[PDB]
Amino acid sequence: LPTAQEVQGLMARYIELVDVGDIEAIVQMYADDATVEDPFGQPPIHGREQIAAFYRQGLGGGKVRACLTGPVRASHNGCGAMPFRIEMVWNGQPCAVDVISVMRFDEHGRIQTMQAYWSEVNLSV
Repeated sequence: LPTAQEVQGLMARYIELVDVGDIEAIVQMYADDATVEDPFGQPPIHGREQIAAFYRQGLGGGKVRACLTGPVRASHNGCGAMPFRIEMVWNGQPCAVDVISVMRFDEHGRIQTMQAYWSEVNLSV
């Protein structure tokens, strides 16, 4: 498993990749048995193609930005949690969403699960 420090590095890297819209690099961070729940509360999606499709739909326009808004919290069992903000578009207007992502990494350093906590209470203009 990634150490606590390695989890911090991986999760920060994920945000960097989201910020530049590197779909294949994001997908390559995930395990082949990975799931994504985003927003948490919705059914998980499964596997690399579904995850690729999800990021294409979210980031495809190219004008999404993302940045950490606090330190990555990391455990000793390959998990971590991070606060960040996504900047995007709502029908021609700049909007932002505050998110916390919780990730578990597997013994090969790939993301096994991602859960993104947010709802409309975290969306702003």
